[PDB]
Amino acid sequence: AGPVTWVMMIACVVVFIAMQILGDQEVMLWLAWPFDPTLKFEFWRYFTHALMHFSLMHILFNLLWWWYLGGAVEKRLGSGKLIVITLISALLSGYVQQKFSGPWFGGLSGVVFALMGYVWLRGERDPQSGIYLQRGLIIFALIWIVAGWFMSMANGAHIAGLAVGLAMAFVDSLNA
Amino acid sequence: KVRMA
Ligand SMILES: [Cl-]
Repeated sequence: AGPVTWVMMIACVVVFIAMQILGDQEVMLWLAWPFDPTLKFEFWRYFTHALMHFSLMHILFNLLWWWYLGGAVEKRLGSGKLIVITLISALLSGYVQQKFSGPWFGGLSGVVFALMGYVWLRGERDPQSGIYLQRGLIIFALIWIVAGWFMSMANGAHIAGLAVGLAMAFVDSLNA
Repeated sequence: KVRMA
């Protein structure tokens, strides 16, 4: 597993430790997507929402997927590739989740759905990349997404993440 | 509420 895989897992854990010491809301006020236009130049906020989790089990479940799928991208395609998927999906999954239902959300699962979509489509159109997603796991992923349509899931983060990963894998598959 | 991504 590479530097970007590990750095992100450490970050999410450090931030979650702060959320236990200080309480959820205190961290949310400083890390959530800007709830007020005046705050709009607090640039960290467009990415920082990805680092917050509200359960130990929601953070165990996300770092697992992230280490599996993120580690695969870093190993096969490099650190720079994983940084870009991370940054774009975090920004765009946040943007869409905000419009669906406002700024009070968090979790890496937007980034995870982009990794699910990227690894799958890249492995299908471009097998020589040496990444792929089992059809079994694309099972999981699809049940998980539709289940949020009906636990208060950030539904716009999930679809926007997924879409982002598909588009990037599509573009990268042309080019490969 | 808060939503979970
Ligand atoms: Cl939502």
